[PDB]
Amino acid sequence: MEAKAVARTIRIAPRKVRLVLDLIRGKNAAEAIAILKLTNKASSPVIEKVLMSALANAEHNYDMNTDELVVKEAYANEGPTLKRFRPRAQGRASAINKRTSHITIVVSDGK
Amino acid sequence: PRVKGGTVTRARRKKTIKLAKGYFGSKHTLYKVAKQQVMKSGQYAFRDRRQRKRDFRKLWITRINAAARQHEMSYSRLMNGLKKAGIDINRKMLSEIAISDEKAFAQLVTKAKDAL
Amino acid sequence: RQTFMANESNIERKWYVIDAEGQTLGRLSSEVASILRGKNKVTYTPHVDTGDYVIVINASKIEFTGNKETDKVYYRHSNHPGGIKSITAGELRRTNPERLIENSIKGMLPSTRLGEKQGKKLFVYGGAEHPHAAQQPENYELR
Amino acid sequence: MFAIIETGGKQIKVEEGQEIFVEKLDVNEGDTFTFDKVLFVGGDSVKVGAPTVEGATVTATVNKQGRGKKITVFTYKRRKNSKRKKGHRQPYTKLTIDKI
Amino acid sequence: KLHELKPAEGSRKERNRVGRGVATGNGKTSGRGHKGQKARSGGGVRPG
RNA sequence: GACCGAUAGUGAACCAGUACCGUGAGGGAAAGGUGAAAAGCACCCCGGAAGGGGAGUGAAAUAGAACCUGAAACCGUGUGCUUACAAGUAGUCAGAGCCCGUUAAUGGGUGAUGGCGUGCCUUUUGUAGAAUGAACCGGCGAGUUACGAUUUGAUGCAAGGU
RNA sequence: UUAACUUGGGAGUCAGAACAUGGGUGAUAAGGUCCGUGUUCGAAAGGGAAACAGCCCAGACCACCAGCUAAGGUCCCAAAAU
RNA sequence: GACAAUGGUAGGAGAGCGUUCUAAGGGCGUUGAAGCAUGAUCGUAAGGACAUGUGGAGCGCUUAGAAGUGAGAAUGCCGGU
Ligand SMILES: [Mg+2]
Repeated sequence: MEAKAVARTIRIAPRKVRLVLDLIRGKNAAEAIAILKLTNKASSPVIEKVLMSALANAEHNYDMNTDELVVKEAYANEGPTLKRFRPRAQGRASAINKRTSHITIVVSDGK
Repeated sequence: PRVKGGTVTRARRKKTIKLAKGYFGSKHTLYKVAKQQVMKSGQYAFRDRRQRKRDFRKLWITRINAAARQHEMSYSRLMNGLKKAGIDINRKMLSEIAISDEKAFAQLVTKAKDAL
Repeated sequence: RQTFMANESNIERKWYVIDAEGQTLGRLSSEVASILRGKNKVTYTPHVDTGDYVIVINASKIEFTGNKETDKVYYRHSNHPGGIKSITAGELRRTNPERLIENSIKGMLPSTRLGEKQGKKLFVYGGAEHPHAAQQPENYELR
Repeated sequence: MFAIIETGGKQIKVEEGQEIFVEKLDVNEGDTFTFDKVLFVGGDSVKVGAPTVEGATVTATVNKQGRGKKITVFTYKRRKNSKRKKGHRQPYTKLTIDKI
Repeated sequence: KLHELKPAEGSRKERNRVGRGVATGNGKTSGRGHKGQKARSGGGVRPG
């Protein structure tokens, strides 16, 4: 029996997120809280704040213990961009794609 | 009345892509790239139905030649006598006799030497 | 329909040792490059490894007719600029007679994904002994 | 034993209890067919061996008559406007061998 | 009746639409040939 | 109305000659759809908040204002077969070994090894061409109508037709 | 042996190329250029000439895991005579 | 049932599939249409069905009529990546 907590349209990029989500997949949930609190990147407290919602929606309202939980799948899809420009030299202008992302953490308990 | 371009550019560009599954990379996804590989994979097959018939004959002759040399006779001495000693009908797919029953293949070699 | 295709566990490949003394170089290497491809047997198919392991002893007494001992040369290159190196078939008999036969045979073998595996069924020795007595060969009277 | 029959302009090595592709004959299903032209009949001990040997006939029994798989025939030529496209289903006849 | 009408036999005819294929013949050049004056849109010289 | 149905029909179904460009005359796009009825998510829980997951309204929220159906390109996560001694317009025909079980028919996926094999148009006496064109996917995008002329096919009468 | 003239409807083409063989021009030079007759490419796949529109054999209605032959070939790569 | 033909670019002639709309006859549809998605099916070709899933109200078939009637390329035009 398994829970999830999806955060969507977070301001950060979708390729810089899934380096950190690659790192904690298939690991115990007691460690993976404290790996995201030692890495010095920019998407670590954002992923951390949504992992601590799949660990509170698995203890509340399903009533399963948070000592056995394991991260089954954790994947970052893609949300809509925000096309803003940048005035570049000789009368030109280049398009800058600020991308956003969807983050989904799914915990499990081996059953 | 305005004929809108309907659902015929869906279906016509599926039944080419669905013929082309199993190809590398983008040759199974895009239309234009998997189209013009389907036109060549029905052209290569047309000269490979004609070539299959004559490259299984470059194999049956190889087995017969590797059967008469152990009875100390050439191949060209073997499909000489069996047109001339007997009227043993011209067959090379039936080099299956030489593989299966060596005792059966020996009496033909007896009849070829007998009237040549 | 009714054809036969010999595969990885439908054949055996037994051993041959051939005395390579008293006979010329490219008249020998045709009754070796056909043993390695397996054209002495029925149940020959393409695309698999039939054939027989061939051992060659007395590499020191192969022959040449005419001035091939002085006017047959073996050019090789080295991919640096100005690197072609020459070696003749009179100094190759005396120095390294194990290579001389081993390139007289591997020029007669097919397209080189399987013709690399067919060529490595061939053991070329210089003297009259061989350490492959544990594999039970026999003498092959080649024509 | 075995025997060699000649059916559709080509020769088939057949033994017993065996099912075959043969190109089209003129029989309905459930019938019985007879090959009056056999070539090399006999296994190891049984031998005749002859040019179109006489006396021995081989029977059959038809299981179904139908059509093979559709073989789409395409042919184009480059730089030009030439193309063709066809499709073909060669009709066969399946037998079952009862006696030599 | 009116739910079943047949024209006169041999009276009617299809019409040739050019440029709409490659195997219909009249395609990729519409039955004019290659370059020239009278293969241009509105070319062809005055009669006589 | 044998006229269009949101790249269509007005430039304009949205508060259009309006954002915006120009000193000026002047140029000028983008926009539509919850449900039958707002009954538009009370209350608990992680959160600074966003955004979530339960409980609830509803025929269905896998219709929650990014709101009907939701294609391809392109980015992902999972798994049956496979690949680290080989020179590949990437396919084709011959074929072992492995995992499966359909609209039931001499089946499907994968592919160790062998043979043949220098993309598609356009212009050329002749293009693999190191001659031209396309990044990819999706829409839109070219022999039409009028009044005459001539020949062919049909049909009504026919020294008369209209 | 099986075409050919006549009357009317509809277009295309007017840049040609190598090889063989009679000659001009050039230097008994060019894969040169300009004319006469024939073939192939143009608009033609297939086997051969190692690769190669024009050279040599031969004109593909589609299917078959049958057969006899042409140009060219028979030790091995590569089918057939060490 | 005999004997015959069937490579083909410019180009001439013939025969067909499909798409939107209208008229007439018949018919399926909330016990679920169109559209989309997967499949090992049928015809000489373009193309036709049928079987579960998603979808939520309109659509095919036989004969004839009329066309804004078919997209791989125009350094094509707007949108997405
Ligand atoms: Mg290049």
